[PDB]
Amino acid sequence: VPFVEDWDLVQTLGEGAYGEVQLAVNRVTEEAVAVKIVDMKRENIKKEICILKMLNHENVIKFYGHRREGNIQYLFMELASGGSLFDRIEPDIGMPEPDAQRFFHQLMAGVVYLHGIGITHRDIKPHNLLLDERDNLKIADYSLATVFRYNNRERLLNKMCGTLPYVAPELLKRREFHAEPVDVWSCGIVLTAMLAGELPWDQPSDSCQEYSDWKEKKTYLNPWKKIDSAPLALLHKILVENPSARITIPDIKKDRWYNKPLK
Ligand SMILES: CNc1nc(Nc2cn(C(C)(C)C#N)nc2C)ncc1C(F)(F)F
Ligand SMILES: [Cl-]
Ligand SMILES: [Cl-]
Repeated sequence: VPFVEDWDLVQTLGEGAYGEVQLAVNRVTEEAVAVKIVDMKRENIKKEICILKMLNHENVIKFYGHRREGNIQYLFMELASGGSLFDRIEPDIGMPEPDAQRFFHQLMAGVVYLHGIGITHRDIKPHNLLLDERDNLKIADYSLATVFRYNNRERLLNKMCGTLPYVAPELLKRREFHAEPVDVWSCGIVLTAMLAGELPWDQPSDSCQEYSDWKEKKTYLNPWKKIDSAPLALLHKILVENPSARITIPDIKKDRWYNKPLK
């Protein structure tokens, strides 16, 4: 069992490009945390750490601190012992609408927070939405995150990143684009996944027939026919091709389904 000072690395929680995340248990105190390990031999991590140190909100993963030990960086974060939203989505089914609604509220709270400190996540998807012991959602993984507002001045993005089934269509079609509507779009694909247990398209290019079908309002197809009319009216306002016409988070919060009592 590997270790870092007082911590035993006791279980793999993920292993992408950026090394691994380990469940770390302090041998003295028995405190459990998550540790991201990056082998710097294999600028970006300077940025990630700077962003992580800004984050203070109940629906965003907390940063405890980092240790360099040669080429290895250790990033200590809050453990979400519930695991991911990904694992609460039953393929082809989704989850009960009240659970989807609660998670969507928490995801909006997290995203409003990040946007309000001028940070865009840029890869919102169920893999990056983690659950604490009380099933409170946490936005995780700030490795693609970036500043879109500084000194109250917005900067457009030009870098293409994210995950194709979650990316907004402007990110495939425009030289430059606003950060906020991209994160809103991916929230709408997450909501679709939660209510239908299915992603609607490989990517929103109109070389993609499922995306054309949606633009032509063919909601008698999957995944849309699994979704009640109320949450579907919200998805009609989120999954809008023109990012200037797309609903903003203030207006999501006035949506009928958003405010519908459910249990
Ligand atoms: C993957 N990163 C993180 N993971 C957790 N918790 C957690 C993830 N899993 C999955 C299902 C992915 C597995 N294996 N299971 C648990 C208990 N907490 C925090 C992080 C963090 F901070 F590094 F994002
Ligand atoms: Cl699947
Ligand atoms: Cl899914």
